[PDB]
Amino acid sequence: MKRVLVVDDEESITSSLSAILEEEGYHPDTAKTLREAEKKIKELFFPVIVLDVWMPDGDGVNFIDFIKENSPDSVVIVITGHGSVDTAVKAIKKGAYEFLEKPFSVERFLLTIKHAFEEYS
Repeated sequence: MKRVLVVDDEESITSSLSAILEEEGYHPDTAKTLREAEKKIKELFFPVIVLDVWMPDGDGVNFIDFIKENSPDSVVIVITGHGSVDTAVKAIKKGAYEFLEKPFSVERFLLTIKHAFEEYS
């Protein structure tokens, strides 16, 4: 009964994520943008949402609301390895679960995930 959502503008799955979720035994769904995610989030009650910020063209801060708009009980970790610390604060202080300080492996994201589902058993 574990399912998480991954949003990123590069490759199908997020590097280091697949192997991870595969070790934990979750049901992760990866998107390709904010439009692709919104759709997947406009129907699928994704418990945990993880947005990336590779090199898209649809912003992200403004999206943090959409997630809480139709998913106030879900989670929003939002992790990436390309941007700036000023991006974290520009999302975590809007309804997220704090920027995961451990990109290119999302190993720490793994530990947080558990707690992320705590809000939805």
